[PDB]
Amino acid sequence: GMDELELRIRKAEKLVQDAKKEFEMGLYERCCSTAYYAMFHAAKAMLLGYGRDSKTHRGTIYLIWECREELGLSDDDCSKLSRAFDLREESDYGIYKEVSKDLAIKILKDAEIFVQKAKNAVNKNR
Amino acid sequence: GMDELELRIRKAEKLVQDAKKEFEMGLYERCCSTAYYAMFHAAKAMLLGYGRDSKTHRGTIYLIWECREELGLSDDDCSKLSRAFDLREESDYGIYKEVSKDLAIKILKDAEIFVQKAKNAVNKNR
Repeated sequence: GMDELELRIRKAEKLVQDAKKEFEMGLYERCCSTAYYAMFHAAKAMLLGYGRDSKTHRGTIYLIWECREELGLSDDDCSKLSRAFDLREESDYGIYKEVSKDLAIKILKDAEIFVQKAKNAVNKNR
Repeated sequence: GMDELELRIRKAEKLVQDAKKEFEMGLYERCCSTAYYAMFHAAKAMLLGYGRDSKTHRGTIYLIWECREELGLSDDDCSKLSRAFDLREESDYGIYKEVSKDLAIKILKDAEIFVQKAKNAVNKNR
C-alpha cells in the first residue's frame, strides 16, 4: 500500500541499490551517506511497526538499541547503525578525511544486513 | 593549505562533480542531496571567510540571506540554497515523492552557480 511502513521499507531498499551503484562508480563517500540513509529508513520502519517514534538520528539510534531484543537485532546490528551514522557524518560534513573503498564496502554490507533484518522484523520480507 | 576555508571549498567542488556523476547514472534523488551538500560547504566557507558561524542548516541559510549584499549574492542565489535544502529533505527523508530528471538538473545547475559565487566571494576562484 501507500502506508508509511511499506514506503519506508521501499525507500530503504532503493537506497541500498543506489549505494551499490555509487560504490561501483567509485563514489565512496556518497555510498556511505546513502547506505546510512537506507538504514535510517529501515530503523524508522521498525520503530513505527513497534509503536515507537523518534525525531533525531541520535534518538532513533538509541531507541533501536533499547528495543533490540524485541526487534531481533544483535548488539552488532545496533552497532552497524551507530557506526554508519558516524561515517555518514564524516562523508557529508567532514573536510579532512577521505573514505576508502574498504570502509565503503563495510558500510554497504552492513546496510544490506541491517535492512534485511528490518524487513524480517516488520514482516516485509514478503 | 589544510585550513578550513580551503578544505570547505575543495569539498564543495568535489561534491559538485560527484552530483554530476550521480545525475548521469540516473540517481536523481542522490544528485539533489549531494548538490545541496556542495552548497552547504560553500555557504559555510563564505560565513567563515566573513567572520560568521552557524550550527544548523536553517541557521546557515538565514545567515547567508542576512549577509547577501556583502557576499555578492543575489536574492535568487539565496533562494537556490533554500530550495536545494528543501529538495534534499525530500530526497533523503521523503517517502512519497520521487524526484524527476528535470528537478535534479535544476538543482545541479544551481549548485554549480552557487559554488562558483562562493569561490568568488572568498577569493578561491584562483
